[PDB]
Order: sequence, then structure tokens, then C-alpha cells
Amino acid sequence: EVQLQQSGPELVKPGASVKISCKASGYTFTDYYMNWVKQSHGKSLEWIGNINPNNGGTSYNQKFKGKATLTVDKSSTTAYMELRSLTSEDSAVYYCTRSPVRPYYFDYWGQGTTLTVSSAKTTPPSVYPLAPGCGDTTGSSVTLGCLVKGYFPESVTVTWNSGSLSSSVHTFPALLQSGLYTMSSSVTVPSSTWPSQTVTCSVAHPASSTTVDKKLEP
Amino acid sequence: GSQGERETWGKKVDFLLSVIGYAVDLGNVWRFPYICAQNGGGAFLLPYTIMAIFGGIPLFYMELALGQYHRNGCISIWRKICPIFKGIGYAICIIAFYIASYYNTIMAWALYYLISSFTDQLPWTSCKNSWNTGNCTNYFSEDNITWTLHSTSPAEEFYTRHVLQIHRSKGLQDLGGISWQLALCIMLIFTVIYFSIWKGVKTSGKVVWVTATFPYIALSVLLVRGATLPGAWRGVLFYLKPNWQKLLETGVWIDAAAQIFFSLGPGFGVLLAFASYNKFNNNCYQDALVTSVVNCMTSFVSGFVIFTVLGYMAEMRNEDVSEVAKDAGPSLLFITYAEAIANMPASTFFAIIFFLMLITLGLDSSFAGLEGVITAVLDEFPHVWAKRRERFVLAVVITCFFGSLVTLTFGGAYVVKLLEEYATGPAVLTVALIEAVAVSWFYGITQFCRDVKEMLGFSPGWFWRICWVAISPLFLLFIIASFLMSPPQLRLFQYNYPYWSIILGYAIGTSSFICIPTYIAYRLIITPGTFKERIIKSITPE
Amino acid sequence: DIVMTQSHKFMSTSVGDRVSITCKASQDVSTAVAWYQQKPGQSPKLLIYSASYRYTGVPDRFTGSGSGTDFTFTISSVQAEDLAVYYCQQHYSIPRTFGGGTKLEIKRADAAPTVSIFPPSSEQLTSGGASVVCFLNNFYPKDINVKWKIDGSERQNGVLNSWTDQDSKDSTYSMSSTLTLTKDEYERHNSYTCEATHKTSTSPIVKSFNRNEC
Ligand SMILES: CC(C)CCC[C@@H](C)[C@H]1CC[C@H]2[C@@H]3CC=C4C[C@@H](O)CC[C@]4(C)[C@H]3CC[C@]12C
Ligand SMILES: CN(C)CCC[C@@]1(c2ccc(Br)cc2)OCc2cc(C#N)ccc21
Ligand SMILES: *[C@@H]1O[C@H](CO)[C@@H](O)[C@H](O)[C@H]1NC(C)=O
Ligand SMILES: *[C@@H]1O[C@H](CO)[C@@H](O)[C@H](O)[C@H]1NC(C)=O
Ligand SMILES: CCCCCCCCCCCC
Ligand SMILES: CCCCCC
Repeated sequence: EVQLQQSGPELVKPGASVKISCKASGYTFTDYYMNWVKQSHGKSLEWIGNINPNNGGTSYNQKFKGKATLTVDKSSTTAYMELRSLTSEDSAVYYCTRSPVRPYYFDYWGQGTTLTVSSAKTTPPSVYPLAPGCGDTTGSSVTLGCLVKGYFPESVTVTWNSGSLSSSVHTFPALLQSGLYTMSSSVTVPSSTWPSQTVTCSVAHPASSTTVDKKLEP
Repeated sequence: GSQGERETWGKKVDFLLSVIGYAVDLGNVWRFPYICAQNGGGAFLLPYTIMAIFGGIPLFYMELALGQYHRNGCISIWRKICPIFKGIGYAICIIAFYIASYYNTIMAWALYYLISSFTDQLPWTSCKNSWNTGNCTNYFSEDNITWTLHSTSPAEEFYTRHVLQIHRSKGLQDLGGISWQLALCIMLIFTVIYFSIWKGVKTSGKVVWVTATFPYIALSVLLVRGATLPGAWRGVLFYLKPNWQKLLETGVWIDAAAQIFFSLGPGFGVLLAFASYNKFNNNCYQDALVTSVVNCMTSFVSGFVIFTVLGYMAEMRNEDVSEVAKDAGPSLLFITYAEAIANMPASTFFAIIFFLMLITLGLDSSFAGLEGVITAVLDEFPHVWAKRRERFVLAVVITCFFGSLVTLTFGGAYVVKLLEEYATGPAVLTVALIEAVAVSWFYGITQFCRDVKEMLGFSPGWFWRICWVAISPLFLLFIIASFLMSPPQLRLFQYNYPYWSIILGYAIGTSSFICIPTYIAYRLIITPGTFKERIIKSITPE
Repeated sequence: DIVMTQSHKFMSTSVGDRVSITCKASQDVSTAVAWYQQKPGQSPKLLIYSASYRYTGVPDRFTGSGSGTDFTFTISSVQAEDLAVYYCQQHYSIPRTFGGGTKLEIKRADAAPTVSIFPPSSEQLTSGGASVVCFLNNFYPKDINVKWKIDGSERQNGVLNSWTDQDSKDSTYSMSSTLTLTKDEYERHNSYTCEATHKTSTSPIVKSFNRNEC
């Protein structure tokens, strides 16, 4: 049950600093190196550096020297990474991963941390439901969906009926325009469950911390 | 008269090999390969020679000529040059007393390893022992094993918790008490150096025959052995891989300068004493040249001997030769190299010849290190001493033994690092700077070239004269200034030294040469007349 | 430093086929190489470590081999949940570096896209805007044309095409074409049409709706 639980997403203006944590569990925390890997959007993995939790001995990368600072807390068994002088290149998904001394591999990774460095104001999303028309032909299955428009930065989570049931759900990647993201989602449910039961889409924006839920009415 | 003249050498080859045996030691075997690999790789060969030719060779030859000319010890030779600097000959003595406190205990470790190598199964192979912990994980064990931050190897456990027993001390604060086994080993070594000295330069030239020649045979056997090991090309690649961006850093040149200076070991009066017994018409130039070249090339082949085995070790592990070579010090020989020996066929043989090689590497250098001081005091106090030479030699050996008891404790290694880096080194460089300044700028370089013109029949060339006038004193001055400006941070065995360590080493370093300034004040206050006349009798020889 | 070079940025394979990915390093690596699997939207997962050896919790269908600069990661039976991005990494020398990555796309038979057009909701009409949606679900391959018609006329303005990642169940791509317009322009037109041209059939699939109370 080895689990590394990182912090949530972060939106910060350029020139500021940001700190990301890592909560380790399921293993002896003093036995392993803690690491951080930066993954840029569409790019490959990049090793930042490791730290020895016993003495906190830090080993960085020449590319990241003077960029990232690693710390560790043995009381809570929690590792920290701090970044200063933030630019647009620093926007990426960061991970904290456990590694042994040898052979050196990353066995367990954190869920990841989405970082966005921009001066754009945090914009609450607009949630508009998409309801099939009353003139459509109802077949063996009907397709519903919900729309999200005008939010920044990219952090959004759209669920359906508290997670039950999505086996058909298709989610469309977000598109950035005029500094605001826009995306949409759809689901294919049989004609026997609609509109008999209650099907409601939930849109959560952790950056603005705004959760708006909308139910589909034909 | 009561005593007319002193002794001489039994054969040219005896002292020719005696100065070489003095100059060849452990540092040539280990210290040079590591500093060569981490700085510039093979490109480190360029600055290493420049600091030799310009810095090292003129100090070795200038130090070697005065001994064969004046034929006096490290003390009495200053009475004939600059009496106020006579304290130098005393400072070296005190300096020697510090150096003998550690340098022998290393051979004591190698001896405890040698007597433990007579078992069919070597102790650092298996993890089942009285001294091993639960972290011990060895090979010929379950596969798939992954190393842990707290895990340790059976060789690391054997050196750490058994022979050194460093787990029993918390640091410099509490290092007590003393280990009796290493006390017995260092007693056997102080006994084997006693019988190679007490009879004078007669035995010290005869015993050198075995101690100087054996390390080359052992290095040949270990070279043919390491060359046949698979994956040995990784350590040779990491060893010779040129990095030319390192020469731009001002540090690597200082590292090469200090390395060649300490490797040749001039200005300590040992070469002065070895040259003191020799023919007057004998050639100094060819001697110093050949000996220095033999030392440097010995380090060069030692690099291959080390890095073939470390390349095989990086092949058995996964590459990155810097990772297995991370630790710089005795742990490279006593843990890494030893653990690499335990995994090879006829491991008892290659272990015995290895540790015996180490002991023979230190023994001759100890013979000469004591020989310079004994010659210095015997020549400084003649006929009040020399009543028996074995009496004075024994009186020095026992004093060195009681001085090495601080090093024989459980925390002795910390005292080794502290004394070597923070105390003995800067004071040897300092006294060597005082000698290089005194011979050139006081007795004069022109009269020195005239003395060389008397012994060799011809005056030394302008290349050497311009080196003694300028290049050499600035060559030592650069090293001393570099150390004093930024003393390095000391670390050993996952333990960082306290901030006050530099205060202690300096306190031990300064206390060695306290004698020269107070002696200058002694002759300055003793000599009557004007201070210019006192400094005139001090500048003019007696 | 060390450069891990993956020459193939994309590789195609079919369910059940034997697939292999090559990893070219800078210098001689000996046996030290690690193969990681990162699924879309997930953290990387360690699969292979130190040439042939497998980490715990890794199925038998994943293998690896090679000793040298070049290494090979081999999958015998490819499943639908095996769709992910694979990375190779050298753990010997500091710093540790990764390859460019190889995205493994699954090849299967063609599928007819299901197209569904949707009118703007009243909640969006309260805010003064309207958007007609065109959904394309369960098709293959990714390449498909989408043409919009407001009334009888091709509308190329205000159209956004979004292609998702390949599916981990039936391995079928899905895309969305969005038409965003003002409310004033939305109330001046009635029947909207969106069509899609794919390689499964020569006739583009056409969907239409009426603006007046469906
Ligand atoms: C050989 C003689 C002349 C050297 C003496 C110099 C003195 C001042 C130096 C040498 C050793 C030093 C001490 C080494 C040990 C300790 C213990 C530590 O918990 C406090 C610092 C302290 C107390 C140091 C204080 C300064 C010190 C006492
Ligand atoms: C290669 N050379 C350095 C060997 C000489 C060793 C050394 C020595 C002295 C006394 C005794 Br007992 C044994 C050896 O001669 C001069 C010197 C300076 C330092 C320092 N710092 C160290 C060692 C010596
Ligand atoms: C192994 O080492 C760790 C620290 O290095 C120590 O806490 C532990 O007690 C050791 N194991 C045993 C069995 O002593
Ligand atoms: C592989 O090594 C790890 C070391 O932590 C160990 O936990 C694991 O059990 C080993 N694998 C097997 C199959 O024993
Ligand atoms: C590399 C230096 C070997 C000798 C160490 C002696 C300690 C003093 C060194 C001063 C210059 C670094
Ligand atoms: C300048 C050196 C000072 C040393 C004090 C013990």
C-alpha cells in the first residue's frame, strides 16, 4: 500500500514562488531517496533531483541547479519542493517518486501536480448543459453531454452521478482561446434509463474552487 | 680529534633506491589516480608535469644538492647557512612527531588485514560474523536485491565495525578508548622499522632493497590480473577520458601543484640526510631526475592498477565509475578494492600480496622520514649523542608509539584526517616555503650555482637558476595561499567535522613551527652590538 | 551527460501482435536500463528494470532485453488496456535521463462514427450566446473531415475540432466539432446541419435539427 500523495494544482504569477508537497505512506520513509520529475506538456520526463530523508542530503541536476530546492520532514514523512523565478516554461506536471540507492529506479510515483505560471486572472467556468432535442429519433441508446466554457488555468473535473455509472463517457480535451479554456463531455446511456432516472453532470474548478452541477432536461 | 668523519653509502644503487622508496608510498598508489580522474581525466597529465618540471624538480634537486654538499643534518646545516633559521630543523622534528602519529597506523590497518588474510575464507566476504549488522548484504546471495540507504556491504562492515571499530566513537569529542589489536600491529611495525634504522644508513639501504622492489612486482601481478577482468575498460576510460574544460578552473592547477610537491616530498630534510651520506663528486642531477621520474611513472601505472579493478567493479555493479570511486581515501583500498579482491579466484593470494604491498609502500617512506630527523639530531648534537645510535633511534620510536595512541582509538581515523589535512600539510608546505626563500634569497642562488659548479664541475643551467630564484618559491606560495584562503570542508564516513576543527588543526599546525620565530628572537637578543651586526652574523654563515 | 535517443516517436500495432520498442543511448550502458509505462492522465508506472528483469506486479507479457547502447522492450500479446506512452531511462550515471518516448497506437478495423448534433440550451441563451455541437464517437482512424452547414452553406468560421486520445477498451477515437455563435445570429436561423466525411463510407454522415422547439 505504498502511496505518495502530492498537493493540488497551483496557479501563480510569473516571478513568484511555489511549494509542492509529497506525503509518503506504506513504506519505511527513511529507507529510500525521494525524487522529483518534471514532465512538460507533450514532452518527456526530466529528473530534477533527489534528497536523503535521514540527513536530508540533496543531490540536484546541473540543469536545475539554483532552480528547485528540496526539503524533507521526518516527523510527518513529507517531502517538499520549492521553485522560484517562475516562467512560462515552468508550467508542467510535476511528480515526486520513491527510489532506492541501487539499482536506481522509480518504483512508486505521486499522482502529479499541475503547475500553471501566468498573470491571467482566475476565471470561473460557465457550465451549460447539452440536451438532445425532442425531435431526435430515440434508438437503442441516447447520448447526453455537458459543456464548459471560459475558465483559467487548466484544472477542471467533470463527473457524472458521483461516478456511477460511466462506462461510455467520452471527454474532449480543452482548447485555449483568448486566455480562457473551453471543453466538453458526453456520455452514451441506453434509452431505458432516460429520462426516467436522475442524470446530473458535475463541474468542479479547483483553481477557482467553484463546483456547479447541472441536470439534463429534454 | 675525537671523531673525524661520518659514514657513507654502501652502494650507489642502495641510496638510489632508498630515496625512491622514500618518495613512493600509498599516496602514489591511490591519491594520484583519483585526483587524476576527477580533474580533467587524462588531460590532468599536462598540468601535473608543469608543476613538476617548474615547481617540483627544482625543489627536489635543490634540496638534494645541499645535503650532498654540506653533509649536515636538517638542523646543523642551518648553522652553516642562516643560523636564525636553525629552528626549521627543529620544526621539522616536531612536524615529524605529528606525522609519525598517523602514517604508521595506516600500515597497522594493512597489517591487521594481512594477518586476517591467512584464512581459507576471507572475513569480509560473508556477512555472518560477530561484527556484522542486520544491514549486511553480500553476494552469492539471493538475486534481485536492491540497496537501501541504511544497507552496508560486508567489506564496509569489516573495515568499519571490526578493525577500525569506528562505530564505538561518536566523533572527535569522544573517541575513547584504545584498541589493543592495532596497538600490537603498530608495535610490530615500530619493531620492523627499528631494526631497519638503528644500525644507521647501513641497514636502511639494505632493507630498502625489499621494501622498494616488492610494490612494483605486486603492481605487475595486480595489473595482469586487472587487465584480464571483464569490463575493466570502463575504469580505464573514466581514468583517461580527457576533459579540457577542467584546465580553465584555477583549482585543478593548485591540486596538481600540491600533489606533486607532497609526492616528491622535498624541504623536509629527508633528502638532505640521504644526500648527506654519498660521494662528493657524485652526480646530483641524474639521481634526482631518475628518482622523480620513477616516482611519477609509478603513480601512472598505479592508476591502471586501481582503475582496471574499479572498472571491473563498475562492470559487476552498473557502470558510473565515479559512483564506486565516490569515496576518496583508504576506503578505496580497504573496502572497494578489497571487496573486489574477495570476488576473484585465489583471493587469499591477491589479498596477501596487496596488503603486504601496502605495508612495503609505507615502510621505506617511514624509514627515511625517521632517518632525516635522526641524522638531524645526531649531527646537531654530535658526541653528546651517537654514543649509541640504537639508543636514540629507540628513544624516537617509543615516543612515536606513545604519540600514535591517540590514533589507535576507536575514533582514530578522524584524527588522521584532521592532522593530515589541517595540521601537518600546511606546516610542511610552510617550512618548505621558508627553506625555499632562505636558500635562494639569503645564502644566495649564485653561490648555490657555484657550489653545484664545484661538485658537478659545471654551473647549473639558466633554466634551473630561474626556477630557484622565482618559480619555486611562488610555486609553494600559491599552494599555501590557496589552502589558507579556503580550507576544505572535512567529511569522513557519513560524518561532518565540527566548525572548530580548523581551529584545532591550526592550533596543532602553529604549535609545530613556534620554534623558528622564538629562535630568531633568541639569536637576536643573544648577539651583542647593533641589530644590524646581529643580523649580519645571522646572515653570514658560521 | 547521457542522451537516450528513441528514433521512433510513434509505433503502430494491432491487438495480439508482437511489438518492440528500441532505445538508443549515448555511451555503453551495460545492463542498466529501466522501462516505464505512463498511461494518459496517470503518473508513470515502473515496468522493467536492469535489462531483462521485471518489477513486482508486472504481468508476464512484458519483457525486455539487450546489453549495450541499444535496448529492446518487447510485448507479446497487446491488449486494449496496454495503450500508453513508454519511456526508457538510464540509471547508471548522474544525472539520470529519459528518452523522447514512444506513443503506441493500436491498429484495428474501421468503425462507423456516430454523429450527434445538439442545440444550445436555454441557460446559455440567458447569458446571450448560443453554440451548436456536433459529436463524432467511436471511429477509426483519427483522420476524418468535418464540414458544417448553417443553412445549406458551408460554415468554416467558429468551428473547433478536438480529437481525443485513443480508447483503452475498443480502441476507437472520438472528436468534437463546436460551432459557437451569438444569440442574435442564432435566432435568425432554424435548421442546423453538420456532416462528416470518413473512409468507412463515401457518403458523409449528415445530421440536422430545427431551432423551433425541436
Ligand atoms: C595544543 C593547544 C595549544 C591547542 C589549544 C587551542 C584551543 C583553544 C582549542 C583546541 C581544541 C579546541 C576545542 C576542541 C573541542 C571542543 C569541544 C566543543 O564541544 C566545544 C569547542 C571545543 C571546546 C574547542 C575549543 C577550542 C579549543 C580548546
Ligand atoms: C612520498 N613522501 C611524501 C613520503 C614521505 C612521508 C613523510 C614522512 C614523515 C615522517 C614519517 Br615517521 C613517515 C613519513 O616524509 C615527509 C612528509 C610530510 C607529510 C605531510 N603532510 C607526510 C609525510 C612525510
Ligand atoms: C541498519 O541500519 C540502520 C541505520 O543505518 C539502523 O537503524 C538499524 O538498526 C540497522 N539494523 C540492525 C539490524 O541493526
Ligand atoms: C526484489 O527485491 C525487493 C527489494 O525490496 C524485494 O522486496 C522483493 O521481494 C524482491 N522480489 C522477489 C520476487 O522476491
Ligand atoms: C592534495 C593534497 C595532498 C596533501 C594534503 C596536505 C594537506 C594540506 C594541503 C594544502 C593545499 C590543498
Ligand atoms: C592564524 C592561525 C591562528 C591559529 C589559532 C590557534
